[PDB]
Amino acid sequence: LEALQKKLEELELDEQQRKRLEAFLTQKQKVGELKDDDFEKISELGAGNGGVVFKVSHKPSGLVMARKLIHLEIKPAIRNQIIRELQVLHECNSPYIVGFYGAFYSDGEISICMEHMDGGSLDQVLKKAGRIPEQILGKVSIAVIKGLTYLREKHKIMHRDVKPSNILVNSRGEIKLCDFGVSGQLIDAMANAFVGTRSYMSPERLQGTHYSVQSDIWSMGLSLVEMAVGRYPIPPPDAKELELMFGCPMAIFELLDYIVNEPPPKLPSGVFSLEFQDFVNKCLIKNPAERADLKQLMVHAFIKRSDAEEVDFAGWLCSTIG
Amino acid sequence: SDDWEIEASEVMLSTRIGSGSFGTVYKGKWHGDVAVKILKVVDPTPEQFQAFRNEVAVLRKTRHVNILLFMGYMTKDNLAIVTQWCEGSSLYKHLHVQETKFQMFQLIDIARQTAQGMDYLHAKNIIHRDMKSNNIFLHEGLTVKIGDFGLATVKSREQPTGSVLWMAPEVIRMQDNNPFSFQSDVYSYGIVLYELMTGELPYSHINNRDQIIFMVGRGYASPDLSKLYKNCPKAMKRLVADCVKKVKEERPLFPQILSSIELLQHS
Ligand SMILES: CNS(=O)(=O)Nc1nccc(Cc2c(C)c3ccc(Oc4ncccn4)cc3oc2=O)c1F
Ligand SMILES: CCCS(=O)(=O)Nc1ccc(F)c(C(=O)c2c[nH]c3ncc(Cl)cc23)c1F
Repeated sequence: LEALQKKLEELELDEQQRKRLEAFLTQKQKVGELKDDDFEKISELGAGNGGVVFKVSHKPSGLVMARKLIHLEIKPAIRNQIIRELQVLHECNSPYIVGFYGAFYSDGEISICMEHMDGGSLDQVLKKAGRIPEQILGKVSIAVIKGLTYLREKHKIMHRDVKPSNILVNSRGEIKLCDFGVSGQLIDAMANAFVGTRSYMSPERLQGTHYSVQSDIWSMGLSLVEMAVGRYPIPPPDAKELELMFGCPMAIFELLDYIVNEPPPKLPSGVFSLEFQDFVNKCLIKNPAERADLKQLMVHAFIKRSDAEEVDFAGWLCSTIG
Repeated sequence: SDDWEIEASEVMLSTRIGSGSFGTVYKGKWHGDVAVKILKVVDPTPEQFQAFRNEVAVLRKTRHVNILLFMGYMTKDNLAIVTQWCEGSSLYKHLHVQETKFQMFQLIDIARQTAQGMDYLHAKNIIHRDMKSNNIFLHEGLTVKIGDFGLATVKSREQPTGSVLWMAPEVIRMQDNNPFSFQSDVYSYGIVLYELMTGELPYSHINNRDQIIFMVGRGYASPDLSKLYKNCPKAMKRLVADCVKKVKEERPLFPQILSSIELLQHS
């Protein structure tokens, strides 16, 4: 209650961030234990990414929330342990991490209720924007790099699934991470229960060797390329398709096999800055030890440039979706 | 249409049982208990209408006590298929949720009946293409009913539901335009045999679907047969290994699988 606010003061916030974090924690106190009966459905905000997500209204509080339904057939002991492990999200309060309200099990589905973001996922944003301007991909990078270091220092956790559909954005210009691996039992449960069409998985994780947050950096770099150009890059673009996006399909196994055997993708030269190119090249190093780590990324030239550039992110977002 | 189309006012939908990405399963009432699988498709294309009547034609050819009883279909308001209602749960729920304490003679009987149903389908030139323990239902606990076959016509239309645990390596790699065969079905049956004879799912120490897809397609991973029950007959252990073999042509067919179990059953 105020144990949450004490952990706010252990973070390096600015004036406008502490305003919003303190406003969200007070709204967390309006809601108690959540149940399926407490919610009124508004709209539908997603269909893939491991379960349907609804925009909903919590009747007792009036709050608007995002409700992720994850359908899984698991024995009741695992259900309760998944809900126990998800409670660490009450303590995950950061400007770069979407908020949590509560989790419960109903029917055959784990419901996760979390902060609503009217901007949606950058996956959804990308399909309206065509490609994302580089200036903004600089601001997105910072948000991701900061969210990963927050998780590793304040929680000792990795994201384990950094992709465009797990980065959400707000009309307030906030860029936050979501759907990270808090519950080890939920991690096990969702490997057996879903299938994938594409992959942002690091080659060392595909091969079963030891991995760290470096795998998430590889996923960030792969996501940045996919947002820079308007296409998933594992099958590198044709000599024609490049000349169809700037002017002057493989099955899941063939993708995973490509990520392990063939050189990583690169940003097409000439259309993007040199530093941004070097940035993704340092993220997509196959050997994790010689890949850039989190502190090197924060002092890379592309980030110090982008951090200083005052951009109207909130503005561009409301212009490109409405 | 044909005489298996059911008018919607005759069916009363009750409770919701399961919900994948391709449809939703409700318990219902239509001359007694019934199961209705309603497809998530509101704008069915003339193409998808034909694939549905084609898959219904395949369902129309199955009459066997180990195959789920097709009962009718609905094509106007929505696309749905009506089948019998099984009083037990799926084999997956028995083994992995309730953890029901089957004895060794019951596990072999479930294995034999499943092989009996699969033999019937192949004898009618039907490939299941998606066999798992989710699709094996125990009517009142004693007799297995195989379902979720067919509609592979309509299923081929980011992260949906489904699983890779039962997929044959040739099916995982998808290198052929049609890697599906009687032996890809045998591999899936083999994984169900593994479930039956260990009580748990394969690759329990790997928790990354993309790792499983890569490792199994390359041949670096395979079901850990050291977890088979100690009371599992040594001929049954051989049958798991034979069905799970990486080479598609090295796997037994179901007439042999049946015989292997029948002679084992003569204690
Ligand atoms: C692809 N990588 S993987 O390691 O194989 N699998 C998994 N990776 C990550 C994660 C998981 C499992 C997992 C999911 C899917 C999840 C989704 C929403 C959520 O809610 C939430 N609310 C507020 C803020 C942030 N999250 C919490 C979540 O916790 C989890 O542990 C993997 F199963
Ligand atoms: C003749 C087979 C038709 S099918 O292959 O389309 N499969 C199918 C069609 C409709 C269904 F309702 C089902 C199904 O899931 C069940 C059928 N009977 C059941 N009894 C219990 C449970 Cl839990 C589930 C079911 C099902 F597997």
